[PDB]
Amino acid sequence: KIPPRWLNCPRRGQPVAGRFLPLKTMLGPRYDSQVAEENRFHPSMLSNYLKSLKVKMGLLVDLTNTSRFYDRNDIEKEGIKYIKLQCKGHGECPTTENTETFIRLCERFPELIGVHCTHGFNRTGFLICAFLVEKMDWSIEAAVATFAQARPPGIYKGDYLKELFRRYGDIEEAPPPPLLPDWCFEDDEGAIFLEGVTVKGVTQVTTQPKLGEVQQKCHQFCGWEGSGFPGAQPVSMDKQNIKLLDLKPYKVSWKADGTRYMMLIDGTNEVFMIDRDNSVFHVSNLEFPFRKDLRMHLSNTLLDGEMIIDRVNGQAVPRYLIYDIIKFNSQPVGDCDFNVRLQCIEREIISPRHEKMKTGLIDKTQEPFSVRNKPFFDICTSRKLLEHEMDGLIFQPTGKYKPGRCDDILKWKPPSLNSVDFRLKITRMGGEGLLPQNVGLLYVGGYERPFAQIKVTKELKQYDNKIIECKFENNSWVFMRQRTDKSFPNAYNTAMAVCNSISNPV
Amino acid sequence: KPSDLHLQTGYKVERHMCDGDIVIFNRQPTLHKMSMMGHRVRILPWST
Amino acid sequence: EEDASQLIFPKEFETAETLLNSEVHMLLEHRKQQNESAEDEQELSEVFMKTLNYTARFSRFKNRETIASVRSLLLQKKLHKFELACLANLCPETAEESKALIPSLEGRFEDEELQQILDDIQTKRSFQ
Amino acid sequence: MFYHISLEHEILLHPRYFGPNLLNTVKQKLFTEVEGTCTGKYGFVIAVTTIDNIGAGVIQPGRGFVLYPVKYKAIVFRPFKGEVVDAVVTQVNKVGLFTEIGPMSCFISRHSIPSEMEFDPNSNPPCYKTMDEDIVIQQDDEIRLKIVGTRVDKNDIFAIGSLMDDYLGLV
Ligand SMILES: *O[C@H]1[C@@H](O)[C@H](n2cnc3c(=O)[nH]c(N)nc32)O[C@@H]1COP(=O)(O)OP(=O)(O)OP(=O)(O)O
Repeated sequence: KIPPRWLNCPRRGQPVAGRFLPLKTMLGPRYDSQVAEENRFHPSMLSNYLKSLKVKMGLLVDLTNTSRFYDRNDIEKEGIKYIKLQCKGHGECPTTENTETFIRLCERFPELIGVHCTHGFNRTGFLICAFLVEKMDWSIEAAVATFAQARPPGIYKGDYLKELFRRYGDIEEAPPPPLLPDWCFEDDEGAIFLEGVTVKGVTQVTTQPKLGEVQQKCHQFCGWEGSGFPGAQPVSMDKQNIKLLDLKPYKVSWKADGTRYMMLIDGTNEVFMIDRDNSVFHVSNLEFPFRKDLRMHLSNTLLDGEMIIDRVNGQAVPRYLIYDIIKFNSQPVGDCDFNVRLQCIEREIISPRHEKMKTGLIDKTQEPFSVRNKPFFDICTSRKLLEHEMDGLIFQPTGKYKPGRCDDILKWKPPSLNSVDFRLKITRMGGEGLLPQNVGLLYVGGYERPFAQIKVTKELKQYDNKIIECKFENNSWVFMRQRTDKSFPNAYNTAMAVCNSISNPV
Repeated sequence: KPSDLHLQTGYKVERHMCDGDIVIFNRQPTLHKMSMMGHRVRILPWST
Repeated sequence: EEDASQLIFPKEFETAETLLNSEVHMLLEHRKQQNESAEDEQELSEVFMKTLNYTARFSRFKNRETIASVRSLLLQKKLHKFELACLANLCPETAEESKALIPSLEGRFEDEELQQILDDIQTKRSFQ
Repeated sequence: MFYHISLEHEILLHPRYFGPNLLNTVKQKLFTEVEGTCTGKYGFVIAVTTIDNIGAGVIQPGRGFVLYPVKYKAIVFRPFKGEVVDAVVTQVNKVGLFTEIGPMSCFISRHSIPSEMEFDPNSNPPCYKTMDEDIVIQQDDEIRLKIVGTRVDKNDIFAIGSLMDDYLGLV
């Protein structure tokens, strides 16, 4: 019927009564195609935060009634007992039988006790408070208040609190559910704009009214049925494929390594950037004048391109290359020929701005970044391109604009640097082959065994069971940087895709 | 699941015996040491 | 069952040969230097680091020649290894303190000879 | 007391780990397995001084790994009942006193601490001190404790110190 959410909640609350650690559910690395640094909470990160504090976690109680979130062996291989405690469904509260089971279990295993449901608020808080009232002789008021302060929102289902007070206090004194984070009851419909540089006039749009409107207009301009970023996605290239690239007079361009951004020009000060994560950024001082009326401004215009970092020695200058246009004044230019749209960019976007750039009415040193268009050439000259800085070649057919995955937009980008995300659990051998021989094991998503091994160093033990960016080179995974808030690796399918790229590169 | 069917050096595999395997063949009154001898396995269709 | 105040040791700790704190510091620093070389060998135990720094803080004989001199001057005295090591490690200054920290020294040596030995200790203590 | 003794331990070498140099593998194995360990009968195994003798390798019947009995000079430590030992204070508590002797944690209860050394949390470091403010036992001090006894346990001989008798406290 009605929805829960997962991405924005804290990974853990404060310990309750010095015994219980409330948690949201860990997820397996099987989901890493859906999540990353900000919103990845992984069993190794938990066991590892505990190891770094020299704390053992005893028993972990799973209240989710499911095994699709993570592998229990990731918890049990660390010496932590794992129990899956089935609770009453249909949105009802844990029964007295469920509470008795929880109390019987928890009175066995100083060490913490981890308790988690999908979110770590309602079932977790209910069972923890019941344990506090019975086992620790707390008052129900104190237990509820302490859980509300420890887990930052706390229990927020009214019937949960009413049943707690009916069982352990006066039901007429049960508090109403707390006012939820107004900001968190919102992901129902990246924070850094450009990595490495700070850009003026560009501020992220989190305002709930206008964010959905900008996303909606982009959807409708692209004709995108599903949810998410509507821009065209170029795909991998490696096969007998360059002839396909010369089938529909494709144009070639060098691909600078940049950040994908569609630009929606909706009005006077309404200039917005949209990245692959559907995040919206408002640009202030970018002016797009109408070609015919230089005083008037553009509306209902959608662009596409990359944000690249140019280096004028001593400082890095941001640049936005427009390498396609979807709509112009509501005219579906995206349905026209790719040459027609290239001319539309040049003649209706760059030229009207460049007229006022020589009149003094537009000052380029005021604008947030430089706006240019990406040159395209025939493939006959692409061969010469193989004979600002490009990490590869893009390969664009001359047909009409298509959203989503484009099997016919081919990416040809020099690799030789293909990292992978990898959970690094360092294990010293003890057992059959009892040797010093302590090797760091790298793990991936939905794959129970280690995916690879990494040579242990003095530096590497720093991030153990952590997440550690590892480039591939010289037939070895090489640590490059810690992904300091991502929890454990990328999915096994993603890792295998990377490896397929490295061994059959483009 | 096909995930835990890998093999690295060190595992044991209790495989069905093939041709060339060694077996001990004996009858009951083992009155001497030639009543219990080692043979090589040959796989033949019928059940004898 | 055991008692260090009356040299009551287990049968396992009958051939136990004692060591000085400076001896332990020197040998463990030599082991640390061996670990510095001979690569493809990981760091030693947390016990190793704790013991090494602990005996580095409480080291009293800064020279191995001082170690040899103290060992030669005390080894020719009618002492057990445990009493010898405890005297050379705690380093008391009054014979009353020598008999109080080690109650097994009651009557082993004359208290004037004991004070002579303690003064020899304070003579051979490498000051800081 | 810091001891230099000879100990006997048996190493299991599997054929995958023979290598061209076989004895160096055994030496690394011994430096790996027993260093930093603690046994109830021999105390804190600090380090192995010199691997003296390597025994004959008995191939276990049915098993693949060879077994090496090894004798080695080793530096160890054992806490003793009644031994006065120097220590480093790590924490002063109203219940007791957390000190360290090498890697060993030593807990000196206040009930076995004389009435002169009272506890004070009002000082910026919570410490043990007298009303004369002469003997100030605080964190990171050099003190002496006469071991009441030690809790001999699995890989642990954590001791209990005494301050009741004479000349015990701050150095
Ligand atoms: O053994 C599993 C699995 O076989 C079965 N199952 C789960 N989803 C499906 C499905 O879409 N189609 C079929 N035929 N079978 C399915 O359920 C078994 C486990 O049940 P769960 O308790 O794990 O179901 P769960 O609680 O995970 O659902 P939810 O509470 O997460 O929504």
